Amino acid sequence: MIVLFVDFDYFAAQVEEVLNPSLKGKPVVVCVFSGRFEDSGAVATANYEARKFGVKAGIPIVEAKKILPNAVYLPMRKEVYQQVSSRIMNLLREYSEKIEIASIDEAYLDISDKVRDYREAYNLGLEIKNKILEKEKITVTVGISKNKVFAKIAADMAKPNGIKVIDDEEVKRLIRELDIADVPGIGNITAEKLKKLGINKLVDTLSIEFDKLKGMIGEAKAKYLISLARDEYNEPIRTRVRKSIGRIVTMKRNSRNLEEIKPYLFRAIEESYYKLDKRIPKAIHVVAVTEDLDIVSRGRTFPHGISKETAYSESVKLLQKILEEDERKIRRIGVRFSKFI
DNA sequence: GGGGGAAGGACTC
DNA sequence: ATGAGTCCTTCCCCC
Ligand SMILES: [Ca+2]
Ligand SMILES: [Ca+2]
Ligand SMILES: [Ca+2]
Repeated sequence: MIVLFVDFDYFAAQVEEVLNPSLKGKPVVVCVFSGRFEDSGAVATANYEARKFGVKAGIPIVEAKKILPNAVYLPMRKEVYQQVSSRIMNLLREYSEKIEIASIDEAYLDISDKVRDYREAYNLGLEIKNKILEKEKITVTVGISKNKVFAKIAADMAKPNGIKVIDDEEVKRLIRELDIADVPGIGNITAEKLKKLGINKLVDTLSIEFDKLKGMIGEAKAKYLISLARDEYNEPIRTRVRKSIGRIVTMKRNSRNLEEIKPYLFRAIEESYYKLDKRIPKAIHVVAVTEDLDIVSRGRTFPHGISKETAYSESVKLLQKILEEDERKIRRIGVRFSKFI
């Protein structure tokens, strides 16, 4: 198999640049403002000028401003980047019927039956980068390898504006050399557990009693890493269909008071149903982030689809149930809908 | 034993 | 210390 993975460069910001070029070159920080106070919230994404100084996704906005007090700070415009994303995704479909849209800015393209070798693949990557640049003026990174995972690690290596190919021989190099912490799906919690077993590379998983491995990280993750390590990893490109839709907001102040949470919960439903857009959910979860940033939830599945009104009532029962079964305060409250008709 | 729903976890963009 | 969405584990009823 030959897989060509596409990953739009610092997407949200790059899109902000494209609508407003005068931003080119200046550090740009796109933010999600929470409402609690002046500048409360987090960084969603920053361009590379911004990134160069430690301003990256996930940190408080207030932090970023100490580091970069004269960078351009913009609020997230999800709906905009999404529309832009769609047109690009449409471009990529010109190059393969086998295409997995993994997220708003990630696509795996199975180009096995479209190129005869990697030389031809790299060329197609060049040709794709151009198509997008021509049509939308959005640069991207192309990663090419034998399975999805390495295709992405390729891109992780070549970004931004890059194109890299990890051949069958580099794969084995990486299976021995690459820090296992840089393996897609390995976060700190797991990375630690791995270090804790001496496991610092992919190869190491082949010389450790499976159960010792299973024991720590669990079956799926153990199998996943081992299969990667044995060069036997195959997950195929699949058209992806959303499995859930939801919305969680932050309350202006923390509470356990049912009627104070009520309105935040209701706006969340209103938005969720807007986004459902003619998809009929059978299941609903109310989801609260506790005052100490813990995440609690209560759900319910019906035998039938859920109307906005049933969503309203049931969500109160579910929020109520959350309250009944935890004595902590709520900080964010939201809802999530799944099991579509 | 293990299928299958609920709730928590961990990860990623 | 945002917001969104996914897959997996653990506990449990049940067959
Ligand atoms: Ca990415
Ligand atoms: Ca990206
Ligand atoms: Ca990692």
